[PDB]
Amino acid sequence: DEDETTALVCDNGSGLVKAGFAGDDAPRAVFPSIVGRPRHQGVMVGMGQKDSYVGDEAQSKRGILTLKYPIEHGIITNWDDMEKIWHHTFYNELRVAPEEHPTLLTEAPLNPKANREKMTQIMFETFNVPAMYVAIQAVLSLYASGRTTGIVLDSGDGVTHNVPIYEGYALPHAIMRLDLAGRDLTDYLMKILTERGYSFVTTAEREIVRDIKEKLCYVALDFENEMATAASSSSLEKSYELPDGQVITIGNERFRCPETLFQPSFIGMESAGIHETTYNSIMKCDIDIRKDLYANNVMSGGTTMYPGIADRMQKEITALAPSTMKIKIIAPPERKYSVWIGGSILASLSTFQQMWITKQEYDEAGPSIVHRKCF
Amino acid sequence: DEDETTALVCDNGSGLVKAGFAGDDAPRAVFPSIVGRPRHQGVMVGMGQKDSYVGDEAQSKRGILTLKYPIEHGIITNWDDMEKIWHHTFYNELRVAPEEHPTLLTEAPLNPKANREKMTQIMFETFNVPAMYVAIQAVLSLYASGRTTGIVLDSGDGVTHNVPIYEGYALPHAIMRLDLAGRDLTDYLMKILTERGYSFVTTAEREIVRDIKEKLCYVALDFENEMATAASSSSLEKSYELPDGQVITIGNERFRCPETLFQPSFIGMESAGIHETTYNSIMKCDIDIRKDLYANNVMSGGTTMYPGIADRMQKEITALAPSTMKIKIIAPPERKYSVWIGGSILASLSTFQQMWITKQEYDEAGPSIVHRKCF
Amino acid sequence: DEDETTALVCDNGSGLVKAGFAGDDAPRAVFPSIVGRPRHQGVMVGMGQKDSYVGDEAQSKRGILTLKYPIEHGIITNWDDMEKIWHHTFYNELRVAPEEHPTLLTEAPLNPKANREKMTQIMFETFNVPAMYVAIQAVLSLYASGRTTGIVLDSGDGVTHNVPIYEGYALPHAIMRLDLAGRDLTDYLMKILTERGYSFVTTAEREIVRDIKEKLCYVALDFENEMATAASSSSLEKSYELPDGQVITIGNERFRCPETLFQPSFIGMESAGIHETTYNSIMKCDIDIRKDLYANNVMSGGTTMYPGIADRMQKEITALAPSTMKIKIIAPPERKYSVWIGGSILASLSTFQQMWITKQEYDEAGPSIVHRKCF
Ligand SMILES: Nc1ncnc2c1ncn2[C@@H]1O[C@H](COP(=O)(O)OP(=O)(O)O)[C@@H](O)[C@H]1O
Ligand SMILES: Nc1ncnc2c1ncn2[C@@H]1O[C@H](COP(=O)(O)OP(=O)(O)O)[C@@H](O)[C@H]1O
Ligand SMILES: Nc1ncnc2c1ncn2[C@@H]1O[C@H](COP(=O)(O)OP(=O)(O)O)[C@@H](O)[C@H]1O
Ligand SMILES: [Ca+2]
Ligand SMILES: [Ca+2]
Ligand SMILES: [Ca+2]
Repeated sequence: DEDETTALVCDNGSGLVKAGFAGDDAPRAVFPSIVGRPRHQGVMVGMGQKDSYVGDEAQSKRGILTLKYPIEHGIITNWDDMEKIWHHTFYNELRVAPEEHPTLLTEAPLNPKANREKMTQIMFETFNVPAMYVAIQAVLSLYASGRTTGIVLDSGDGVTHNVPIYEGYALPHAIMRLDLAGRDLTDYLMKILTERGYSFVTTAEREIVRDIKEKLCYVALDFENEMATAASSSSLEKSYELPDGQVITIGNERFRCPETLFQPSFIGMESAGIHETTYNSIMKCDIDIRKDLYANNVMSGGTTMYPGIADRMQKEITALAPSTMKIKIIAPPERKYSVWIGGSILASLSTFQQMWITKQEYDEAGPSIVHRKCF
Repeated sequence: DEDETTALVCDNGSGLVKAGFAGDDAPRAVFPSIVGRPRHQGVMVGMGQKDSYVGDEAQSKRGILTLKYPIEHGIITNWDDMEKIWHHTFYNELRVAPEEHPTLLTEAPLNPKANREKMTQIMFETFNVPAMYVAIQAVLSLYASGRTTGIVLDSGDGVTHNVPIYEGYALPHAIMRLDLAGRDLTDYLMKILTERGYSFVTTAEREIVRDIKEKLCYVALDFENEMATAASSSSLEKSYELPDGQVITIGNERFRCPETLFQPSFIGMESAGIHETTYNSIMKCDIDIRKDLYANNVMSGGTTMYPGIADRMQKEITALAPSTMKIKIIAPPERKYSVWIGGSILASLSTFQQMWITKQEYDEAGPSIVHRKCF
Repeated sequence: DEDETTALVCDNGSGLVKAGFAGDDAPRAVFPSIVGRPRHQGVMVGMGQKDSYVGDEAQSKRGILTLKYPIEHGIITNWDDMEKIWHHTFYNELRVAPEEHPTLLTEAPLNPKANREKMTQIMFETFNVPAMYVAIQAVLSLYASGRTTGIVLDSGDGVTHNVPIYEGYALPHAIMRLDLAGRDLTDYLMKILTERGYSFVTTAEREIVRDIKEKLCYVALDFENEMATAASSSSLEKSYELPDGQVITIGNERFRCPETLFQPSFIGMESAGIHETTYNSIMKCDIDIRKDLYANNVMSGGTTMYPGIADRMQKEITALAPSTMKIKIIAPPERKYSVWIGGSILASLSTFQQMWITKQEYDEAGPSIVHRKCF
């Protein structure tokens, strides 16, 4: 752009599309990745602007809408709403043409084989797009922290991934992938809320469950001890008067939903927490590579934001690991935009030009350019 | 007697007071759950009978009273109502004391936690009943249908709940509690009858709504087919009469009220159907578990008592039935009384007694011991 | 038993306990060597029979169960479920008392020093058992095929062992032992399945991965050539509609998991296939002993069952071996019960009574009887 080549850097996901230009710090154009349709039909003369209320416009005027949620855990329910989702990004906020610039996205790691080629086709075959890459989340983060080796657990909304990384990259014997992440701890709140009285069952009230959660829940440090502390009215109970009008006293539900990360006994599955799936990934490596993965455990995404979390793992993760060390969680101050900032560097560094899919390469290769260049 | 002490059995959520002994066949009190409170008073030299009335005189001598639903969405509204009813119906209608004979109550499946406690309080603290169970409705219909494996969809007037029992019970992921039942059809009927003739507002016509709801309304053959036929008011429309002097013809809105159980299309807000909640129970179980669940779909409760249901669950559940196993319903003939028959059977057993709550499994133990005998 | 002494013969393993009496052809009492516990909790009144659902009863009613898997690669995860495993075998199927007869197991070769004693103690110190041996797998097979010399590669479920045998027995310089066997092929399938979409992550679905795999996967004859043949829909793709409901089109995964035996590039190790570890064992011998090992390569276990396998090695194993010969794989028609049939002969031949551990010999020697008689 202007004197230089430049580009756009993007982290999508299940929850938030976070768009920017390139060489930026952190995001500029950010919206939730959903389309919303009029559910509350009667008729119209005056109408609240839209056909498809999108992202930001959508999450704002919730109460006419069935929010059609797309990328639930990396898998998109049906693709059709997505092309409208990205029709926001470029031309509405950024005012660029995707037909001009390079586009960095993220691989939401272990998104299926065909979704690589389906996404590149939206861009190269439908919307032109001059070059693109889609960078595999958790490892970007590492470098922006100033780490080489470590075990990175990176989870925003959709999927939970423990990634052992070193001076060289990881491979699909060791690394793991669970459902039970940041949006599951959003949705999981309502399965519990029943025992006080409330279930925000339906679609606008669903988005309120996300919203209530993120602002004032916390993680239990040791749940079992804090369960008697549920008799202490002051630490727990606090008043969410909904600005529409209903008071959710979120009491125990504040930490009982966040515990589910470490405790899957609660939902009903044999997953161990992210503490134990961290051992699971670190053990199935070579024998020598380990020492330094223990020296720095990188913790990132919209999952690792909640109050009381790094501390937790600093107890937990000693119990059934190797013993001989300085074990140390490295969560950055803002640790959620891990993906984004680590990607920003790659998009700015003109040394990245060894790697990416350029316009013509797609037509030369066919749709299986993406697994001709990458994997 | 024999195995048990011999309790009273009461299914009495939002809809009807069904009460009798353990050992009785069909229940002996059978009238609505309605709490009568006099509004049309004026002055009196002598007034007709009670303070709080139950469905005895409140269905007979309607329009002087307010005909209050004591329970809405499975949850008990206030403590004039059921506090009186669960001594009254045993004292007056049956003629034994609950101080003498123990009490089996219905739990409208998954009320709040302290409602287990408070329904126990009515027995233990208020009257001093020597033992009781506030028991989860679908579990009664289950053992009336005699088995281990069954996906039990029990729809009362109060709530609907989908319980997948296998060769072992449901873990806390598999189940579904559903805010769509016969009470929603009560509020729905007074909503819809407007466009045909009859706008309904108060508690008096809320009883007349029940009267139309349970016998002239039904679920259609298919919605689309009976709707396409619905220019034919001669074929479709027939009268109920308000038993007093007012003719009520309904025909299209025969089905377009309980058809809400299959399609949420009618409502306003998206309370999901018996169809979707069958899937959200059957699918949310283990991966090797559905074969004999699909072969044993138990359809029960007050609100499933129609035609358009055992037949239609053989039809519509085929949409997400994969190529191997097929749908096979278990609908009892009287499936409103399957709850009651199951209660009579269960309250005749020592296994159910030891599972329930004794009067001194409370004071000394700590009252949420109720919520820790059952759930 | 009856007129004679007789005994029970018994291959165990990682996957299947295969029990019989003695002088039998092949097995009688056969079950998978696992204990299952109720993971799907809820409550009970009706219950699906068991505390510990075991082996056969376990693998049948999967969906309530956490299957607690014991002997993963010869090493048992914790022993406690094992004594219930063998409390099937004798009394439940066979009817016999282990307190009466001789017992012939297998050494799962290179099962650790103490596991020899620990196993004999379960039987001699806990369960009496009048005589026992535990025969070292791969060499039993040889004789039942009517071979003396050959290189035997036996692997069933747990471990992979290349065993050079001659007119006299092998020793621990030459013989080798890998992990990467029949059950690792089983489990490996899910760490690939992700590309298409599926990952049967959890415990009942884990057992389904074993089950799917064995019935319709195949081995690639030369994988690299067959990778273009992945475009041919008919040879590959085939419909596993799960009898619970979910279609696994196992396409490429059919052969890409079986290739891992020859190709460890695909998990992520250095291990050359069982082709090359065959050279590895055959080279580190004396100089003369070789000629005849090449004349008959014996190939056995639950590993060597899969369609296209002996043929494979008949290409492969010429490339980096000695050149001057009639090289020849001898896989028997049924080649999996190698261990069992070769053991059956030894149990029947009363000339075996120069070798075993008899009841009293244990108490005379202490727990180290097993290394006082054997190794
Ligand atoms: N201030 C905040 N504190 C905690 N969580 C937050 C905050 N703001 C947003 N979130 C959470 O971040 C999540 C969205 O993560 P997302 O960035 O979409 O991850 P991804 O892009 O990788 O899918 C949601 O669960 C949301 O509630
Ligand atoms: N033949 C029938 N078909 C459908 N509904 C019926 C029929 N007979 C009675 N009902 C209705 O069944 C409901 C009673 O169910 P009930 O078990 O009392 O509710 P709850 O489960 O809340 O206790 C009422 O709405 C009643 O009018
Ligand atoms: N018909 C079959 N064809 C192929 N493999 C089979 C068949 N039946 C069972 N298996 C496989 O045999 C293996 C079990 O081997 P096992 O007999 O337990 O060896 P071991 O006793 O020495 O541990 C499993 O991988 C299972 O899938
Ligand atoms: Ca992201
Ligand atoms: Ca009821
Ligand atoms: Ca074996």
